[PDB]
Amino acid sequence: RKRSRKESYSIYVYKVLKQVHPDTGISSKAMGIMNSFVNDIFERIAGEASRLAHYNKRSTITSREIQTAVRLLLPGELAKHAVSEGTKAVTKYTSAK
Amino acid sequence: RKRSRKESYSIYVYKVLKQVHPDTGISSKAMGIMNSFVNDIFERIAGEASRLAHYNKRSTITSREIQTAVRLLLPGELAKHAVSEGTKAVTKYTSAK
Amino acid sequence: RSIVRTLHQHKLGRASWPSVQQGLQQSFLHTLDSYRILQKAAPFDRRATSLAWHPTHPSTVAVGSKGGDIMLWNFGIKDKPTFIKGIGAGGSITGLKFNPLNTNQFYASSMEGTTRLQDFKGNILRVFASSDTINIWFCSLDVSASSRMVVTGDNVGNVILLNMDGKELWNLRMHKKKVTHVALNPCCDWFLATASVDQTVKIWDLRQVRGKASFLYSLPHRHPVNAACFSPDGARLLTTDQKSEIRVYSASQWDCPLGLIPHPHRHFQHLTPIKAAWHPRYNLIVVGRYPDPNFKSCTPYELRTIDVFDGNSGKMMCQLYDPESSGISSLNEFNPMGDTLASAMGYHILIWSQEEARTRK
Amino acid sequence: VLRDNIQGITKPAIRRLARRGGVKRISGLIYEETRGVLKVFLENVIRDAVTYTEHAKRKTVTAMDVVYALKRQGRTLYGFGG
Amino acid sequence: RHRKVLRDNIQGITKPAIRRLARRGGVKRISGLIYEETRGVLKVFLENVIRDAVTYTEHAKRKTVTAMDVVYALKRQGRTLYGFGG
Amino acid sequence: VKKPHRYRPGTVALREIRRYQKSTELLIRKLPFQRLVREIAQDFKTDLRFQSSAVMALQEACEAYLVGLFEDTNLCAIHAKRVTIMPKDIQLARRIRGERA
Amino acid sequence: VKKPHRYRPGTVALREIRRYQKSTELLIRKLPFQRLVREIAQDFKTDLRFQSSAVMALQEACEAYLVGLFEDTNLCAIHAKRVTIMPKDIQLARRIRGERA
Amino acid sequence: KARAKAKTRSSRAGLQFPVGRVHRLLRKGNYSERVGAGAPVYLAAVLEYLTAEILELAGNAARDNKKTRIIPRHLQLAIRNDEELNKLLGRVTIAQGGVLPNIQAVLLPKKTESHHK
Amino acid sequence: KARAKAKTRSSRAGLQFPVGRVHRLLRKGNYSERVGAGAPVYLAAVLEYLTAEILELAGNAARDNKKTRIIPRHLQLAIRNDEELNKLLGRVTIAQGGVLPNIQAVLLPKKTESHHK
DNA sequence: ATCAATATCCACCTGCAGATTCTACCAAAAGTGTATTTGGAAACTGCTCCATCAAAAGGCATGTTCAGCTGAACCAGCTGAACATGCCTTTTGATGAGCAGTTTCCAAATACACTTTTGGTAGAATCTGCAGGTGGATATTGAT
DNA sequence: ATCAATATCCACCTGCAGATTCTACCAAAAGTGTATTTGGAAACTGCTCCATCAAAAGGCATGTTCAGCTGGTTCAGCTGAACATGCCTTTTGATGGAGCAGTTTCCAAATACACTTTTGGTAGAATCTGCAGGTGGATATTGAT
Repeated sequence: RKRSRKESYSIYVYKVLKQVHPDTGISSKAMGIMNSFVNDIFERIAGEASRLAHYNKRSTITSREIQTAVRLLLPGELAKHAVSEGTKAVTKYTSAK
Repeated sequence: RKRSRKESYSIYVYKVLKQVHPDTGISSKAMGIMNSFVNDIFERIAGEASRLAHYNKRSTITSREIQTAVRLLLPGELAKHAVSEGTKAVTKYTSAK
Repeated sequence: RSIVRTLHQHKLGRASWPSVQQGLQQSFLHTLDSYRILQKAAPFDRRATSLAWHPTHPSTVAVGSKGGDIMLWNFGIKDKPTFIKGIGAGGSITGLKFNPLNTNQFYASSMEGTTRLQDFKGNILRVFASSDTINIWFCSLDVSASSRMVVTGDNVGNVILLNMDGKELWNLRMHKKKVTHVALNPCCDWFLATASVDQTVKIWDLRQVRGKASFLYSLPHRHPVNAACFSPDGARLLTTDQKSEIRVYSASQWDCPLGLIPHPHRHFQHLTPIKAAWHPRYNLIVVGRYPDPNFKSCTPYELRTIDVFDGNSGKMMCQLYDPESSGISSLNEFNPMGDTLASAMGYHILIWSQEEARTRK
Repeated sequence: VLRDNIQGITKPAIRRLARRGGVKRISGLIYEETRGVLKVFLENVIRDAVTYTEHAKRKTVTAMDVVYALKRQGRTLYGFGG
Repeated sequence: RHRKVLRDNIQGITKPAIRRLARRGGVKRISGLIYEETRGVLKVFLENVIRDAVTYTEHAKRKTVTAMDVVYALKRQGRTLYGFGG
Repeated sequence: VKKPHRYRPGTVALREIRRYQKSTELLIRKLPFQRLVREIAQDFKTDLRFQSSAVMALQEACEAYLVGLFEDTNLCAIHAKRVTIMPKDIQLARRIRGERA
Repeated sequence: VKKPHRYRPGTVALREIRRYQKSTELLIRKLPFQRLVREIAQDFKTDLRFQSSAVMALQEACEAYLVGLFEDTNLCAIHAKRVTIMPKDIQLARRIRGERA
Repeated sequence: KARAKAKTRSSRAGLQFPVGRVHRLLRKGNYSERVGAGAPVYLAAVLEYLTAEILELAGNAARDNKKTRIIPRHLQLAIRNDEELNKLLGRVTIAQGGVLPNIQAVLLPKKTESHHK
Repeated sequence: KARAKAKTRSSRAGLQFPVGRVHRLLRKGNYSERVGAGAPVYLAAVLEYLTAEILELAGNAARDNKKTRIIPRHLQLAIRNDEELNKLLGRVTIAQGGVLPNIQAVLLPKKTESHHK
């Protein structure tokens, strides 16, 4: 009867997996690893963005701050593709306000 | 009406130095080092307390949270002495009310 | 290519004066590469700051030192060049110009804040301006004999205009910052162009502008401007900026520039500001080079050389470089005859003349 | 001799862990040293986990507690929440 | 001139300087090839720290690399530097 | 057949290396580790319980750290023109990393 | 007596070790390090300016890092029954610590 | 009353990861007093791309082993074979992952083995 | 009506460090929505104790070298000669800090001179 | 083993370049008075963990044994150490302009209150990879 | 008169633990509004950063000698890896109890917010004085006899 509602990123990870490899499944334990990975990167990027905000005496976390956080955490060519994807996402979102 | 004000921990560090060694002086670079040390340890303990408040779904930072943060961060016997000093300080403060 | 065929072709009158001038200029460039030899040089205490050519005498050159020393150097005489010692602290002669009437005097603008008329023998005749106050000095200076006017600028942006006998009616501020150069046109005698650190050049007509900084035009510039010099014919204004750009403006539509000539002459506290100069009897522009790691240089050799361009086409035509003088040639002023070039390197003054003509018996 | 529960980490198990790590020949004295190293590491992790659980007014060392304890040492662990 | 003192670069760190650093660390005898590897490692470390500092300065829209930028860049990697601000 | 098939020293070791590198099941036994963890806990505080997941996490972290230390120890051992891991190698590996504690 | 006083190999090495561990003066000269830092800054952005304090911080950090690395390297060299540090010692130290090499 | 048919901010941005959820987690978490509209979209896109990369490499690893389900072992191979990801997750231990095959050359024996009798 | 004389929170707790300043820095900095009354005093006390320990060791080191003033070197020796402080600040560099004079034994000249041919 | 060149330890003696020590003040702290939350007591459920029983059965403690490894002892050959000396290269003091560092505003942005509805999930029915079990089929490493 | 223990490795087949998909519910997310607030653009300004040419003072790049470390080559001896055996500790199941980790609800200390009064750091001058740099000796290091 009584039970809380756990919030996870399982369904969205499954959707992405279906996108990249339609005929493939993921175990529950792999799903746990993916959930931990998503949460960890969220915390890393958010923390670096928050520091970047406070360091410049700013109080709002804008897209520029997350851009710099991504530039700072990720290595090599991973940063380029990720920044491009984020830029496309924000451009699409704002173009259809 | 320009008036710069750079807040620092120099005066308090000097007071403590005289308390623990009256016939001693501190160089400006030494005072900068002590300033950095104080700020670093403050950030460490405060951030650990913030993290603890989040895990337990607690919306406030109380003396218990700082105590647990100190226990986590500081090593060895420096933890026992620091916690004893904190408990003595808090009991002295409350007894004054 | 048709080195000698063109002059005879002219002589019949088939060629107009401009084509003859073009040919003579080409001959000048062709001979310029034999000038490479440095005939003479001379030391004195500190960095050289000012260079002035004797209007008539073709061997007398005047150079000032950052410490207030003035040297009259007539080449080939070995007369122990006249030297006037200075204070040495802030006596820098920011600008030197002979008195057109009596060549034995000169108009010298100094960091003291005193643009003065002084005889080369040493005695000071008369001081034209003195703003006192220490953090107010004079930087610019120009004299027009035709109208007998003397113009001098200040460090703040207020220029002064004085007669050769005094009675200034001027001192109206025209720039928000230091006024670097003021040039009185040779052809006309009433309109003046001034370059400042405000990053703007303003052209005035002293006979008609008196209404609270009423300027004929404003010439915006991306960076500070060091010099704004007119062609001897007075039909072109050559403007030198501080990072890398040279602009030429014609009397037709003063505002727009004829050509942008990229050239590295970056600024330095301890370097005499680099100034491009006009060739008295041709359409050539002479200016030194100051290499930059960030500047775009296609050639594999990045050397400190005195470049020569052409006023119209805006392309390089010749370069001067002789090792053993690899310093930075801040100033470069041609001899009025156009035969000798005098350069102001740091602590050394260079003359790029050549030997004489055929020998007698 | 008292077992002390540290001998519960048997010698063959140490051989297996060493084999997976790329070694080929084990000197005799490696066993005591590895037992000591493991004891120190476990002491650190359990101390941090116990501090966390005590602060929460609990009596069960949750999985999240050990995961958080490993975060501090820079040994982040994936698979048990986060 | 094309001075380029042996590389115009990391090769400007004279051999006695690497010897002095090694001696401060307790090194007694040094092999001949150690110098080039030391220069390489220094170059990599400097590249990383400078990249972090330059990102910081670019974010604030500044034309200077402030000291606090280098301090925070080092703190990112875990080499906090005491004595320049915090 | 005077003697049976006797693999030379090393070959079985290499086979075991392959077998345990191709696998992922835990190498430490469950009950001994549980008892050891509970001993350490009772040392730090009395009457403490453990979720099975917590003990699993401890096992995973300990095994991962130990295998990493063994990789570094082997790297050090080869450096010394040897193929044997000795305590001095573990000491050096822990010292360089900064794990003196 | 005609033979000139010649210090035997090593007696200067230890003296330099003591001298440079008892002091704190920066060992890398200002100008070469400044030029190096500025050159590496070109690749990431053009027209950058460095505060003197920023370059001093970079020098301090680089010298400290190199001193630490040389300490760990010398420790590796001893473990190999040697007194001379060679490049493979640097490579092993960096591998163990966690850097690329 | 208009009540335009609600479209998720994820759909507006063409993303699979939620955009509202990241905005909520940023608001609650004391990362900063204010969170902008563009921040959640950018962060969701970044997370989606990283997940896509790791999952694609893991799936490629699975196909090489004739396995159609991604188990924890595969993610370890994906992360520890690609240098950039290894840098990103160099200080993370994957549950039930194992280690990459690696045997130092000094250990491998002499190669003399061929029919000679 | 009374407005008792203002008494500093530092005096109440008998600490030389500013309790009010730590409160202000905790509020501005977003460590948590609310800051309890007793947290700042505890944190100030901890900072004071650690500062006192470091300065005491630094002064002892200074007296060792026959100097009345604490320069950055003397802090380095204090931090590096005490185990607990060395561990708390094991990943930190001190401007003009220097290093301990430790020298490995094998490098020292071999005084074990025995019978030789 | 005397001795004979250095280095380093001392030990006075200035003077000046930073440190202490006076100010004024204003921004931040402290003192009342309400509002408004936390979080902690107190009472539940029922979920997970402690044990504790079987029975294996798979692992390990346990002795031979001998094959390869690890450490000595010299040994030749070379390569870093040490000094000697001119020659760079670094270091540094001469009296402009850029830009970091603060004020001050809005227009744009984000936040804050209710409302509608909808993807989010509690758990339940299905499918179904593949773990595990036979069987060959080679394959490697070690014995004439 | 190089094949054999053990392995690896593939091919195939079957059932179920355990993923996938599918009902339903409802907690957050949008949507529509009204209210704060505050990021970046003018504006300024005062510290300080860019980098040349003399002049000079020190380090150092370049060549000898040559002491000693250092890879290499033999050699014992030791020792641990491999294998055979029989006990025995550890896995799978259990079956409950039950301790207490979560889940509701209530309200009273606790802290926020806000103003208004107060005085404690802090930015400048003043001046006070460790000690860095000299000057000399006295002693210990070190070294080839």
